[PDB]
Formats: sequence, C-alpha cells, structure tokens
Amino acid sequence: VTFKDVGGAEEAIEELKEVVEFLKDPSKFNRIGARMPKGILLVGPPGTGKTLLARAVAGEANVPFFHISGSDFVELFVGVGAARVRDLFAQAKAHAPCIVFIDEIDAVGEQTLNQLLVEMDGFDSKEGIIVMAATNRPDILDPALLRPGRFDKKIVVDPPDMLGRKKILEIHTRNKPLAEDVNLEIIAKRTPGFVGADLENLVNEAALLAAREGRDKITMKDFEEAIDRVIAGPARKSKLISPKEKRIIAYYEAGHAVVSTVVPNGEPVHRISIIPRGYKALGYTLHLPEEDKYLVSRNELLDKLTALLGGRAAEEVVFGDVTSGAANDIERATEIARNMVCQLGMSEELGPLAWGKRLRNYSEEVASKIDEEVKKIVTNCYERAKEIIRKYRKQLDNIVEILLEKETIEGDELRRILSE
Amino acid sequence: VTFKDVGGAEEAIEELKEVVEFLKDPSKFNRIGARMPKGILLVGPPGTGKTLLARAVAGEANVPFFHISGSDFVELFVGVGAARVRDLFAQAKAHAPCIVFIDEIDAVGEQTLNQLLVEMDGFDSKEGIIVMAATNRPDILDPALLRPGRFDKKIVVDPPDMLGRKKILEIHTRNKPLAEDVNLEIIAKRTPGFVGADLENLVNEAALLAAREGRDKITMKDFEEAIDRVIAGPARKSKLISPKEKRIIAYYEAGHAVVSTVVPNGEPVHRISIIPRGYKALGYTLHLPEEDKYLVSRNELLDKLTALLGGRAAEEVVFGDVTSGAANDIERATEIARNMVCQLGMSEELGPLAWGKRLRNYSEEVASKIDEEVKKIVTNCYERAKEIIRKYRKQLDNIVEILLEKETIEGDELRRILSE
Ligand SMILES: Nc1ncnc2c1ncn2[C@@H]1O[C@H](COP(=O)(O)OP(=O)(O)O)[C@@H](O)[C@H]1O
Ligand SMILES: Nc1ncnc2c1ncn2[C@@H]1O[C@H](COP(=O)(O)OP(=O)(O)O)[C@@H](O)[C@H]1O
Repeated sequence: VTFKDVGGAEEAIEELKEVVEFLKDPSKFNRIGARMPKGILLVGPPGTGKTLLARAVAGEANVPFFHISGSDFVELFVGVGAARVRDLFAQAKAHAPCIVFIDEIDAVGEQTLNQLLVEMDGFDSKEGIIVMAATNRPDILDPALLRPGRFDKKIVVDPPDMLGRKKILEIHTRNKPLAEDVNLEIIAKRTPGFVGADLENLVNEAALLAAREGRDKITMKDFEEAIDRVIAGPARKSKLISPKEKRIIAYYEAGHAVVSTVVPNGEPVHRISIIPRGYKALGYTLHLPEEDKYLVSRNELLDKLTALLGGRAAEEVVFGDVTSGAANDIERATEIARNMVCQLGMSEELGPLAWGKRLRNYSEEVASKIDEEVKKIVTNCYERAKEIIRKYRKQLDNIVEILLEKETIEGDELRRILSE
Repeated sequence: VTFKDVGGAEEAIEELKEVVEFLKDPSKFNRIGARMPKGILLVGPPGTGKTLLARAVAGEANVPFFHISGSDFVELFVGVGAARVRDLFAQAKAHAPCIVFIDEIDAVGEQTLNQLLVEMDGFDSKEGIIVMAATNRPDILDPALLRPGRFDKKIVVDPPDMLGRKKILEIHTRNKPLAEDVNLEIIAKRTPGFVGADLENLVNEAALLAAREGRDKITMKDFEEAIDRVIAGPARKSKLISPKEKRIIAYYEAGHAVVSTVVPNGEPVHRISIIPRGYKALGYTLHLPEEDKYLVSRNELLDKLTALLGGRAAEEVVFGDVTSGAANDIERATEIARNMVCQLGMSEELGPLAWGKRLRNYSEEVASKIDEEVKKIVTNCYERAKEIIRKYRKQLDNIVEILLEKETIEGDELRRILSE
C-alpha cells in the first residue's frame, strides 16, 4: 500500500513525505531545533480518501498501525472510551515507533475528550508516536484542540481535477478484463465533480451490467450507459408518448444542437437522444469539454446564452405556437444576464460597479435601469438564434427524420451533415 | 523567567511592578490606607500571552506558584472541585506569601463557584495571598464577582504593534542558528495582526522547511516562503493553465503594479508572482508598509481606489474584451466609495452629515442623490487609470515577457525598469 497505490493528490504526498523520513533519521531534526508535531489533522470533503493516506504512510515504512473510529466512541458506556484510549496508548508505548489513527473527531469534540488531551500531553514526541485525525468539518471542532502542543498541523485534501480522475480509473481497473475499444480519456472528461470514491462504484456498476447478459469483457457501450444511470436514472420504456407530441421534442433538441455548433465559442456535442429518463425529462444533449478553464470572457458568455435560446427559437419558426417545454432554459438564461450587469460589471451604461450585496441597497431610479439593460441583452440574442435557424432549415429536417427512427444520433454524423 | 523574557507589552509590566514591590515592603501601603486588591483579572484576546505574565511575576521574586485551570473544573465529579480548592488554599496558607493562578474563569462563572466566593473572603490580604484570573471574555462573567472585595482590578492586554513583533522575534530566535542575510525588520513588517503565539509557530515552520533539504542554517528564502504557506496555502504545481490563459494573468498583475507605483500616495511593492496558490487564486501582489499610521486623508483614499481599478484597465486597453477575473477588485472598490459619501462626509454636495445608522432612515429623494455621487467618484478614477497605462505601454511589455519565464519579479527590478 505504498504511495504508488494512491493517485489524484500530489500535494498531500509531497508535503507528507518527511514524516516517513522523520521516522528514519530523527537526528536531522534535532541539530537545528525542529519540533515535528505530535498530531496531524486531515480536512476535506467526505469520501475524498483521507483514510487511505494514513494506511499508505503506515505501510510505506514497516510500522504497526492502530485504527480507531470516533463514531465507535458515540453511545458507548461511561468510561469505556477512556479505558479503550488508555489501553491503546499502553499497547503503542510497548512497541517501536508506531502509527495511531483516530477517525471522525468532529463528533467527539465529553469525559473521553478531557482524558484524551491529558494523555496526549503525557508522552513525548521523540518516542515515535504519531497521531492522525480526520474530520469532515473544520468549524464544529473543539477550539481547545487548536492550542499549541495539541493538533496544530493540518493538511487539506481536494477533489481531483481532470487528470486525477484518469489516474484513479487507471488504478482501479488493473485487475478487470477490459475490452479493446475502451478509452479511459473519454470517460475521464464526462465525469466532472466526482470524488475518488464514486469512480470505483461506477466501475462495479459497469461490471454488473456487463455480467447481466453474460460475457467475459466490458465494452465501451457498458461504460457510457452506466454513467447515465447514475446522473439521471434508468430508462423508462413503459412511458407512452403520443406520435404528434414526440415530433415537437425532435425539433426542440435538434435546434439546440445546430445553434450550439454554428456559434464560435462553445464545446462540441456528443450525442442527442429523445428516450425518456428519470422523472420530468423528455430529452437531453451531452457535451464533452476539451480542457479545463478558470477564466471566462464576455464573448464566451454571449454565446452560452444564444445556445439556451435555441430550442424556443426552433418551435416559433416551424410551428408558430410556443409550448411550455422551454421553461427551465428561460430561468437559467436570465440569471446569466443578471451577473454581466450587477456583479461582473460588463455593462457599458452602469459602469464598473457592484450593485447588490440585505441583497439590495440602492434607489428605485437605479433599479429601473438594470431592467432596461437585462431586457436588452436577452432580446438581442434571441433575435440572432432565430436568424441562425432560417439559414440551416433544409439541413435541419434531415437531422429530425433520422432522429425519429433510430432515436439517437452521434456528434460526428451531425457535424458531417451540417458542413455539406 | 524575569520580565526580560517577556516583550511586546509595556503597559502590563510597568503597571504590574508594584505588586512585586508590595511583596517586598508591605509597610509602605499601610501608613496611608492602601488596600491592595486580593484578585487581579487579566483580559484580552486569546493567545496574547496572559498566562506567561503570571509566571513571570511569580519568578521575579522567588515565590511558590500554584497553577489551576478552570477547564479542569469542567465535567468533574460533584464536590471534587470544592475539595481541590480547599486543599489548594490549605497548602497556600502553610507557606510564605505565595502566588495562585486560576485560568479560564469564564466557563465556571455552580457548586464550586459559591464555595470559591466564601473561601476567598475568608483569608486576609495581608497574609500574602494573591489570586490572578485570566478570562477570554469580559461579558459572560458572573456579575457577582464584580462586587468590591472580589475581583475588582483588571489589566487589559493587547496585540503587539510593529515594534512589538520585532522584540518577540528577537526573543524566540536566540537559540536557533540563523544565517547571515536574515533581516528581522523585513519579516516584522510583513506580519500584521499576528498575536505573539503565532510567531513562534512561524519560526518552527521555517526550521522544518530548512531541515527538509538538510542544512545547518536557516536562510532568508525559508522565512519568506514560510509566511506565504500560513496566509494562503501551499503552492499547487499540479494545476495546469492553458498557454493562452496565463497570458491574461500576466497582464492583469503587471498593470496593478505599474499603476500602484506612478500615483503619489501608496506603499511600495515587494514581488509579483503568478504561481497558483490555495483555492480560487491565480496571482497576487505583496506590499510592505513603511510605518504605522492611524489617520487617513482624502487624497490617500482616491489613490487606493485608482490602484484597484488598474487591472481592469489593462485588459481593456490591450485585448478589448473584459474577462471575469476582476470580480473581487470591483466589490472592494465600491464600498470604499460608499464611505466617503455616507459616513465620513467627504462629499461636497451632501454636506457634513451621516446618512445611515435599521441601517437606512431617509427619503427616496435623498437615496437617488447618493448614487449619482458614487457613480461619479468611481467613474472619474477609472478614466485616469486607463490614461496612466497608455503612457507606460512600451515599458509594460518588458515586465510581462520577463514574468512569463521566471514566474516572479522583484520590486527593485520593477522600479528600475519604470524609471528609464
Ligand atoms: N486518491 C485516491 N486514489 C485512489 N483511490 C482513492 C483515492 N481517494 C479515494 N479513493 C477511494 O475512495 C474510497 C473511499 O475512501 P474513504 O476511506 O471512504 O474516504 P474518506 O475516509 O475520506 O471518507 C477508497 O476505497 C479509495 O479506494
Ligand atoms: N509578549 C510575549 N513575549 C514573548 N512571547 C509571548 C508573548 N506573548 C505571548 N507569547 C508566547 O505565546 C505563547 C502562548 O501563550 P499562552 O499562555 O497560550 O497565551 P494565553 O494564555 O493568553 O492563551 C507562549 O508560549 C509565549 O511564549
């Protein structure tokens, strides 16, 4: 369980390597005056992998490891926790420099608490005793533990970025017999926000779906379809859609994808489907990012707003009678335009100011000029999505009639059709 | 542990010297009628160093010292605290004039409380019994303890000013083997708001970082880099920034430093770096004050506001497309301009009045004249930062191309480049 078995956190490893060294040659840290801390506090979102790091460092240099959970101290009989703690340190002091882990310390931090503080102060840091604490919350902790001599050194763990998830997938798939067409980079970019714990569950679910039919390999189709069942839900083939009502959905989704391709700034589409899924959903479009970005320009916000108004601009041109389907793409397209004006200061009339944060302190004369700008930004974009559709209309029907039988179209075919 | 080992508080020492004298010649205070108090209450922010003063005064004249913590009285069995208190005074009365310290009295101030008040009133102040109490909160204390005869004399401790931190650093670094280029005045001015407890931790962390590589001296580079890891966090070299996206940050930070140098009133820069650090940060600039000030003029507030609008005025002139990076320098530059008008009364139209403190009691006709002034102060400054940049443009590119390879530039090189 060396450091080669943990991936996705290069700042909790490089920073936490001298502790291994300190357990090898403690003479280097006494010639100067170093006072290597007795306790280490790991903090981060739950499920990040805090517990695995302690096991990894314990196994890095052959050393006994004693794991104790603070949840076990909950609802224990009076005095049992104190006796367990005393026996733990009694065992620890008998052996060589050891590693002791205490988990879930937020809940504990009454009788066992005070006994812990006194007993911790008893032994010396030169014996070889290391205490590692892992909390899911840094605020509800007991303030007394933050005093010097107690837990004072903290390590922050963070969710992985794009390259971290690739490494985690590489780690967790070594044993299983993958097929020959499985690409782990594609599956790495379609899973943003996943903590390291969920990817193993994803692999297990893909294995289950591969095993249901019965076959010794896991193909790409199992991976891609297993991701959808986690985000939205299982497919619902029992639902019945009227033939004159599924023609509207075919035009509402084939218009959101034509507009999102013509405009310069955007991310490419992956597939379009109209199979119902989950509760209150009738069709979706998927994008895959090209890289990871941290700064957003202005022209990249006027083209994410035109795409959202693409579906509503396709019903109006074709049918002429607007439906109630596009009620969530209007709510999310009007708070994008209320940040370009109030907070980010990208309006040429109100200047570089931050009107807002209770949550409203300004006059009524000003409040009637923010609306004349919001209603002008949104209307100006909605007049351009309609203009885009009118050019690509003969090539918009072809995308529909293909989508009304196969019920799914791929991105490459779409981009081949648009560019005749 | 005499007074020579405590620095940074010259008002809790000069005021607390006759207590040492009173324990030497108590005859001077009885010829007139002095009734030197039995209890002394030390109040101040936590970690200021209240506990150290009691030990210092106890060691000033050779006298037994008995320390008891009020946190120990918490969750003790019924009657144990009273027995401990009785045994404490029983031991104290047997010896010469002694010193007894009670810590953390805010939590205690039920059964032990009443026993303390009665037993305190028992003995006489002429025996040589002194009681020192240290609380972190002056409001939650039991009001009964404020009656005469009980704790009535209080001493307030305060965080050190600029010269105090120098003395604390001098005290805590005597043993350790510093290098020859370490300047303690520079490190004293870059640590505002630090209480006396944090500087020793800073020294220990610098020692750790010096020891990691292995060398018998601590150079300046270890001190300066150890301060950053406390304020913001460790460097994150795993983060990847697109080549076309780190060119924007190089222009946003090289513009905030050119403007902050040309304007008359300001504090000099120290270094510019674009290495990511912490969470949601992509570049920072550091200043070092020349001295400590307590009054701020008006012209010193119109030049701290032009500097903040320097980054946004560098993207607009160069690229022409404003990004979302400068969203925190707009929020902090619009509450500076809402104090020059409402509270401080530095507006020539609304006169010397204080509109405001619920938090709003005035008409709507007035509320529409504060905005016409706020929008005029901010816009007038933003038209001048752009004017500054246009002059120093040939000398703004040189600062960038140097900053795109070394990833760090020093203040002296910047001020040499600007003044050709
Ligand atoms: N960086 C990582 N590399 C590989 N696997 C990880 C990583 N982080 C977390 N995991 C996986 O996530 C799972 C959950 O870990 P767990 O101990 O529950 O986290 P925590 O203790 O922080 O809740 C572990 O089985 C581990 O395999
Ligand atoms: N004025 C000072 N001079 C030198 N060291 C100080 C001073 N004030 C505080 N310290 C240091 O801060 C540390 C914390 O003191 P502590 O007793 O915890 O403060 P408090 O009791 O007020 O919380 C001590 O180890 C002491 O060395």
